[PDB]
Amino acid sequence: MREVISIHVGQGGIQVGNACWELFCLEHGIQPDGQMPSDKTIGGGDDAFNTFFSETGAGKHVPRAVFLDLEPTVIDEVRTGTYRQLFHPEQLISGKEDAANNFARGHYTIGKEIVDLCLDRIRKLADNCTGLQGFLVFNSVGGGTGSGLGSLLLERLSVDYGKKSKLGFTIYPSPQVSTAVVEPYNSILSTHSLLEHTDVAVMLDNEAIYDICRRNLDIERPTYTNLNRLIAQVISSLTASLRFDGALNVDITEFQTNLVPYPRIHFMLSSYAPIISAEKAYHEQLSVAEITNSAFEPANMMAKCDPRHGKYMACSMMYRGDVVPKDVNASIATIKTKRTIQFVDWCPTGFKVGINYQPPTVVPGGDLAKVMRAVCMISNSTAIAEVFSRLDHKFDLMYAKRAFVHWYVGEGMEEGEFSEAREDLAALEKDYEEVGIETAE
Amino acid sequence: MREIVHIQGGQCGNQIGAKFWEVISDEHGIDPTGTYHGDSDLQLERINVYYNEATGGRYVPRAILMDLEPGTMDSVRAGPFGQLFRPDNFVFGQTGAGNNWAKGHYTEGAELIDSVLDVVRKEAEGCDCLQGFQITHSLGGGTGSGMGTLLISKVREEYPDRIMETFSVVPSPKVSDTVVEPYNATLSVHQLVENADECMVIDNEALYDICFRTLKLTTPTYGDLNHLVSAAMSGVTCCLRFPGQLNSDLRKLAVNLIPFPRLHFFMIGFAPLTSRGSQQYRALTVPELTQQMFDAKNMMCAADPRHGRYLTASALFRGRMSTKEVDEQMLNVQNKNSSYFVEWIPNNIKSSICDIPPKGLKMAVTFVGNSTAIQEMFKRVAEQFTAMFRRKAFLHWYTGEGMDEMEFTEAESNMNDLVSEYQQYQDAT
Ligand SMILES: [Mg+2]
Repeated sequence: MREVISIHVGQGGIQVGNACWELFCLEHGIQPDGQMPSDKTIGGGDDAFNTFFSETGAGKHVPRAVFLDLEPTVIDEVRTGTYRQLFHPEQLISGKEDAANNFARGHYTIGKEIVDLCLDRIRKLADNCTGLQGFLVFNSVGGGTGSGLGSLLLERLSVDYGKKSKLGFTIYPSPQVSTAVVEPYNSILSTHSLLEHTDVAVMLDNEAIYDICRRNLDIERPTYTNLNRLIAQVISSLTASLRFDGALNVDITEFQTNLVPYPRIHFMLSSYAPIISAEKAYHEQLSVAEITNSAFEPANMMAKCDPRHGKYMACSMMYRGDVVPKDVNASIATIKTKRTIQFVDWCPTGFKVGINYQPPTVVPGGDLAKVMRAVCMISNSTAIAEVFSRLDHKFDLMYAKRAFVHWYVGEGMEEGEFSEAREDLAALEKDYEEVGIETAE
Repeated sequence: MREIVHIQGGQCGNQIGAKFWEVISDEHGIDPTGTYHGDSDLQLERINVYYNEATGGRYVPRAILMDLEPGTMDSVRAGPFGQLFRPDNFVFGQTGAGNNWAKGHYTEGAELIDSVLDVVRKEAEGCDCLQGFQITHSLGGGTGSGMGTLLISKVREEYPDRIMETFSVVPSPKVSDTVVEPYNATLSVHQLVENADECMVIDNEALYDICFRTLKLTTPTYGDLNHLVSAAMSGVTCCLRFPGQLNSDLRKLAVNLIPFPRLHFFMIGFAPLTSRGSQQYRALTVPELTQQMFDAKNMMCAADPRHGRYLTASALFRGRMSTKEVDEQMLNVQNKNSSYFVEWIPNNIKSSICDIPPKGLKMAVTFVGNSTAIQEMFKRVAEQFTAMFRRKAFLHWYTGEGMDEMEFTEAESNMNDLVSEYQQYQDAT
């Protein structure tokens, strides 16, 4: 009735996915094998797990998500891991020789190799599904298939269904921290082929995960376990409406042309809170106002792009748990109140409340403390264009020096893809350039 | 029999009517199961004009469910009194409007209207002398308005004699629960000014103000709020439901309320409203509740009588009293603040009484007066629509529905026309 499905790519990406399905399975508490601890009573009023966990004729409830990546080592760990009763073989599609972070390889070269298997799996699930709203696709501009092969993936999947929503979680090159140097190539080559195949998607950067887990989670020494846990929470709440009763169970498609008013600049930030320790869970109270005012801390901004340097457009503060329409509401007045913040005035307010009544659940072994209320500030501003500009200037020079270009030209891409894709970020620079212009008079 | 029906869409409104029928059940004291457990035939006398007996005495509503996604259908389907329903009416959607009103009006609007208007029509045959029906949604989106626009058009044509008393939620000036509100709203209100017979304004912030200040409550939700409003919307048919030494129906009301058909947006006042201690401060008199009646703080709408002028004013009284008081306070008040009483409408205040108040209280008051203060309401919402329509902000979600902008101009100079229209009537003597 209300389905979504997750797709996983790139090393960090399927790392995220593993964390996620660990999470949801924890949260509905269905045991890793595929059974719930106990029988399910027959009831109505709304869906349940049925969105994602797959009903069998018995205690076998597998996700509705798919793995695809050409670097097949790690995924085997899932193939080995505790959830080897959880998942399902045909759920698993991997490539042996990954891209080597040639975008053009797993996009072009090995792009040709596994696509059809992917699409068949997709047809099996969507055919298995009925009211699948949209598509959860995860990848990374690092684990190279996460850029290339995913690029073809949406490039064709969109042309397959279209009417489904594109739920885009991919990681963005951290501003000064990194993984490689061809990242310019991965990213921008992705981007010009990303945009028109993307509906909307958010940009998760890691350095924020570090700084904030270390200060706010009080973390001393983190890694992808903590990161994947954190994105696990954020996606855990970004879709609760289709999973749990909330006052305004807003929906993705609902989010689509309302958060991203124009068609073009359709990405965003997301600073979840309240992430604190057990020793800050106590020694604190964690007000709605604390999560709320705290929600707009630029230093809390969960992607390393200063909001205060941008002007907000929309903010879908979907809330978990014991939320009051009034209290949050006045907090939103407080958000109108913030002098430092500046909004796409031709969209004076574009707010859209989310009050889901389940407060958050915590993953044992985790660092986040337990609370009563969650916020997701999926918000869109002018600010985020800048780091892009860093990307196209860095890539600008490096590409000017023809660095690495032999690698890509060797695999079947043309140079005008490069300069033209730079025209692509040129245009989007005109977009964040223009939409931020205040309409005259 | 002047019986009527209910139809609800709306992100909230679907909940609203749930509370509403809930309340009426209380005033009819029939079990959740659907049989009567009360103490006077009077609850049974006029029971039909909202309810419907069933074979075996299943007593049922004349309600119509609107929704574009079954969750609400499950929700109220999970509702106490849920066994008091008919499974037939659970007419919902598989998609949701996403509140682009064109989506809920063309896309899904045209998609699911048919099954509704059919079964509703089967209810139309179920109605002997249908006084009307009650629609409910919100005027800012599509979860209700998406289709409810089509309802008002279709049934309005299909039943050009029936009353269409329309309550839908108005976006408060301060808090924008969505930014596509000016557009859904304006596109709707173009329709509603043409097609709807009665309308009363549904703000949230007023209801907050009532709960927090005058209710002295800290914890606001919807459900209490729908209690506060279904109190009034439940009062409205009281005489029509029960005897009254001074009775007046919706026809007598609107015809006795509206000078010209474009003025069926009405504001609302209901009372008393206390917290528990208050009774041990104060007691109940007709003059007392009168002294609440003309309270801007009970003025549950974005319009200010303190700023605008009462084009009309009326009182809905349920209880047992002396009208010799009632009128006396009436005229007294019609003098006391004459200036906010429009001039050439002599005795612009008008009266009523129901022999029984609502349950639990001894006397009832209701005020659905109509000033023209709403002009700031339309002016605001039209203004925001104006700004982002300069920007075309989220036109792409919009034109993706395949409407034209010229429609936006139509509801635009339209709605401005209605505003200035209220200006001249307010500015005249
Ligand atoms: Mg790989």
